[PDB]
Amino acid sequence: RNTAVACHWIRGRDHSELLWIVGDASRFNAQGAVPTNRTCRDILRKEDENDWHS
Amino acid sequence: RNTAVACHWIRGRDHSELLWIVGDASRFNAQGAVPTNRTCRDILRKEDENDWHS
Amino acid sequence: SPSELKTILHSKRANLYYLQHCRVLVNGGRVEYVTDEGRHSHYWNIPIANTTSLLLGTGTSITQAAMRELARAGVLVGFCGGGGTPLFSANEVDVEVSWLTPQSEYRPTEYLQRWVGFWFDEEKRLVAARHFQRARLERIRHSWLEDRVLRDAGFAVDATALAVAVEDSARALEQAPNHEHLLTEEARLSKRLFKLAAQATRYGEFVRAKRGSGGDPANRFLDHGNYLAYGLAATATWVLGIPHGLAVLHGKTRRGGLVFDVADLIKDSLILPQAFLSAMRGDEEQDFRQACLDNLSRAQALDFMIDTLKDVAQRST
Amino acid sequence: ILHSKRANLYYLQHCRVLVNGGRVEYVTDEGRHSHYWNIPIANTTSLLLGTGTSITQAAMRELARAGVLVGFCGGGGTPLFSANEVDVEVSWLTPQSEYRPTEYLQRWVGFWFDEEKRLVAARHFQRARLERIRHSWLEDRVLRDAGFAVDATALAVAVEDSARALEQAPNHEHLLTEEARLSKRLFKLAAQATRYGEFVRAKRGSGGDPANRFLDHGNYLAYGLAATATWVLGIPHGLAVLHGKTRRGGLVFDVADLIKDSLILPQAFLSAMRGDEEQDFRQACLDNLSRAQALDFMIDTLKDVAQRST
DNA sequence: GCTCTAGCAAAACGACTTGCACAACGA
DNA sequence: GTGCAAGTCGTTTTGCTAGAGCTACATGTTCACTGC
DNA sequence: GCCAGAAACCCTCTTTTTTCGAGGTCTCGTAACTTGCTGATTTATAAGGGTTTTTTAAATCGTCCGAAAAAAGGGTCGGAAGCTT
Repeated sequence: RNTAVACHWIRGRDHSELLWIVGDASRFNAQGAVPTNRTCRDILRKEDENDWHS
Repeated sequence: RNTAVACHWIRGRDHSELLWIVGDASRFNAQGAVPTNRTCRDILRKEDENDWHS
Repeated sequence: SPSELKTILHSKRANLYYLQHCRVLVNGGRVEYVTDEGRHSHYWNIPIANTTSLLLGTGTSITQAAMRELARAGVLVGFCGGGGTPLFSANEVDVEVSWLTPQSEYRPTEYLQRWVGFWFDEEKRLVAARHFQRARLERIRHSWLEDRVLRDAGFAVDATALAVAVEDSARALEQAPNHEHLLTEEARLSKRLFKLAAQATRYGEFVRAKRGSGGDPANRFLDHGNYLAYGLAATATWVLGIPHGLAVLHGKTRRGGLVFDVADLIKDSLILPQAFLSAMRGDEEQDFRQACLDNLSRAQALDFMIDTLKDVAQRST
Repeated sequence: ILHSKRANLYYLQHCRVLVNGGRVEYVTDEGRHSHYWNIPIANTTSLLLGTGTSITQAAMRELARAGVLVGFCGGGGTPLFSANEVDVEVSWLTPQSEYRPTEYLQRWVGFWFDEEKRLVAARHFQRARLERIRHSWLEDRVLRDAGFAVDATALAVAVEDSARALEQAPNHEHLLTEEARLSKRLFKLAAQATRYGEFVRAKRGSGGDPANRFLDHGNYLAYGLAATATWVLGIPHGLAVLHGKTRRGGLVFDVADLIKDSLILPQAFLSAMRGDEEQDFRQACLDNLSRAQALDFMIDTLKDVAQRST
């Protein structure tokens, strides 16, 4: 459950892509990037504004 | 003095190259690899044998 | 496991290591080599899966467990002299490299049977030698005259002179009645190649030194490159199961001659240009080795070597 | 430590091999008193680095000067990992490297392509194998004391009959099958003697019961020992006599055959019944191989067949 | 002798807490 | 309110030290069918 | 017969859930106290000057720690020198 390995393929010239991930996919995003900082503080205060547009 | 950054170039299909290193070059070998482990213990023991071939 | 490790086809592994002043050991299930660095001892990784062979130089030692792993992965280990000199040499004896071939990884049984089928009749051997040389000539032409990389790097060569030299030698090869004449042609071919290479590279006058005793950069690089060629040849002949001993051309002044016979395929088609090229740049032995291995990878030297051995065995039926 | 008196072959363990003062020296827990100091260094000697050992490039130089073959093998010396290739003695090679070229490859190839002679060699192999069964199961009572008490008259009758069959039949194809039938009967006899109950020989390691696993380990060690024998003789592994011409590593299996049923099989059943550890089994096997002079026998056999084939 | 395993301690590392400045200097 | 920086402090990673074991698990053949 | 999906089995991490342990805390039971009897024998004591042992501070020594200083290294800018044009 702790395994998190990402494999990137350089297609040559200007392009590269993500082939596969082994283990916890949540440690990477779709393009294979990794978050740089993590917090449990309540950033992104969704509670403040609501969708009742009318 | 702690800074150590290595920059690799993929000049094409199935070949890669080392462009430059910024900072402490001792953190890499010539090809830009990085040691897996290091210890101050004397593992090589070069003391034991000598070059007096006669 | 012994399987699931020899999956990279040997003709496509992309490393070949030269090590000095280090101990090759096993650590945490991995095969590593350690170097003294003053502050600490540094462990360096060795990817046995993506490795053709190891060459170990001066002040170098290896441990049994590492041999177990390397043998499993089918990697050759060779003990050699320091950076371009024979491991052993005295009077008129030379032992360039001492090879440790794996013995627990059984190898195909056909190429060996063909080879040993024809190896015991001098005429059939001579035909094999002819095939080796014709392949060498072919590689020389293709590489020197049809490679954009070498040209762009600054290896501008006289096409006409090279062509006539190739044609002249090839005809002489056909005329070759026996081994001694063949070797003399080899010698004449070789230096004419040196002459062409040098003055095409602005190096000026040059001469090939004897038994790794050269002083100028060109000779030192050539001597060092020979070992890289030896390494690739040794693995090429092993992966087909052919014992090193069964030579065809250089056998009667060398132990494990067949390695040298194979190495000639690549000695001159590559290496030789790169050596003079690096000398021009004022490069350093560390650089010359790096660039040389890059060329060997790009040209698929091992694949050409393997194909040629298959063909010549094949062709002897 | 002299692993084969016929080959001048030595096994080194728990020591470093290095060169100090221009002489190759062994750094060992016994210091000056280790028996390794009595190792003769000459073109007749051949080393087998064992478990827990390391060697310096300088040593490789001195050994090459003296012309001493080197090879790395696992515990006890059975699994041979890597070694120096040994030269071939013929009139057209002639380096002066002081390495004792060996002429057996030429003898081997001189007949390997002639099928009739190849068959004659196969017969010779099996004659040796059976006679080593009769010897270890009956003539020597060490196994009897250890607990491998088995009937003799049935075994003697079966072996006599198979020997009578060996001198007949036209081709390899029969010899293989005759051996297989003998194998089955030997398995049955061993199981009966051991009171192991019913036994079925699974292959490709699909078995789970102790007997099967111990048989696999024993065979693995036997193969390693045979590989050592061939390497000492320089014969490549592909020139099989009795296995198929397309079998990767056939020859070693041909050579390994002359001990499996003689020395491995009884020990596998004994240890399984005794409930031993795998490590105990391994140690017992190696002890049996040492007691029987197995490696020397397999060397003598290969030399005998070479000389006989002329 | 060589390597692996278990237990320890030091150091590195990243997130949290608090107090506070409130910036970015050719034409 | 947003972000910086100085100080804290819980993990987490590395290396050090004793101590103990000492592996590496089928291998009957020939040939027809299947991938790049 | 081919293909697909689902299900049974193996291993380890992460998180609650339970359990356990230390320990802390309170309250009442009770074996050994206290109070009361007599008379022969043993022990303590009122003052103060001269005299042993321990406490206490100061000094010294040693160790440890931290801070400062010095060294080392990464890098930039400008100037001078060498080479080429």
